Amino acid sequence: VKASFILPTEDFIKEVEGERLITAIKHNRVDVDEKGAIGSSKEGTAQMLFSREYATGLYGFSIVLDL
RNA sequence: AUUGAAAGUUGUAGUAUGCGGUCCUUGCGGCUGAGAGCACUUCAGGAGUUGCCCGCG
Repeated sequence: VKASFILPTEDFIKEVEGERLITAIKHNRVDVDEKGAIGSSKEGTAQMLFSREYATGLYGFSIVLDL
């Protein structure tokens, strides 16, 4: 089984050319204290703030099966 | 079947929690659509005319 890379189609890129089409979003993992506190790490970060990037577009694929 | 062959950059994670666009406020006071004004002035229902005609309780 041969699998190629997943690339967005070239006409879509040519038409769009601009715009990031990549959105960076922040998620927080909550670790509260024993009774009700958010912990001694302060609320500058809730407990932690990590970041994730999400893409968007029309992609092309090609798969070969030599069964 | 190519220095290629086997291969997750993988798994778990809430920007969340409480926070009144709030309390007081006259569209308010005074103000003649009023005073003057002939549906008035001239005017015949008017001029002609046999209850008509015959009569033995």
